[PDB]
Amino acid sequence: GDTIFGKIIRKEIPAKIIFEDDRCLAFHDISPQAPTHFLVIPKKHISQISVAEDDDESLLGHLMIVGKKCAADLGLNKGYRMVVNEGSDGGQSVYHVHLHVLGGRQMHWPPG
Amino acid sequence: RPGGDTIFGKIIRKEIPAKIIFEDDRCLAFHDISPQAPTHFLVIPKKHISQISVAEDDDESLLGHLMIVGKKCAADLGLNKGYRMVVNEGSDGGQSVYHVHLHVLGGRQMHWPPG
Ligand SMILES: O=c1[nH]c(=O)n([C@@H]2O[C@H](COP(=O)(O)O)[C@@H](O)[C@H]2O)cc1I
Repeated sequence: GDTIFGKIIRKEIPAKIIFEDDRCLAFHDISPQAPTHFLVIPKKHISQISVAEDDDESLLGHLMIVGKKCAADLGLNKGYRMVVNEGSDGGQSVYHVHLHVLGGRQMHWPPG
Repeated sequence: RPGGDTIFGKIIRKEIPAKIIFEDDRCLAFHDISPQAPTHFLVIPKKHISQISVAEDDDESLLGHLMIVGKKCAADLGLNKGYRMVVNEGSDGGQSVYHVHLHVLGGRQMHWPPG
């Protein structure tokens, strides 16, 4: 879409890509908050989870299954945290839906 | 007792009381007993899955449904400034109940990093 994540999807700027298929992309976060911190994003430009449609359900779930598989591939056998931010209170940094996966350290509570 | 004997399995079968927000055939949303934000609820599948690391490929629609229900409930609860969704996986995630669930937190500014 019209965000930096759109540019990454279109391969116009670099990112360290972990996995790709026909409908999503996983890549390491440029500002990592844990020893392992990556994103899984849909190629479809959904700007934020609050405007996702019902028929996007399987796609959103796909982001989580891809996140699961990438986490295992990156050796996160002790677990991890998945995060989706919505809007200003959620601290959403880019208006393209993205699933964070963080691990490689103890995650704490509250989650921000 | 379909769904198992974790506290969440029991909540699904109405054996333990909870403050329910939304219910359909696939999931249940209820308020967290130890809220970490002014609004803090959980969305859980009625199907018992212990954690994300063992979810099946065909669980995709269900997992997405948790997020769609999470976002709909957030709107119904007036979280118009946004919110954060969280899944805690395993020990490093700090998981305490091994029945998959999505947290939805809002009503205050959430901070970075997310724990
Ligand atoms: O009866 C319960 N009701 C609850 O709402 N919870 C919450 O479920 C969460 C369990 O921790 P976890 O890290 O998400 O697995 C935590 O936020 C608890 O306060 C835990 C139990 I046990």
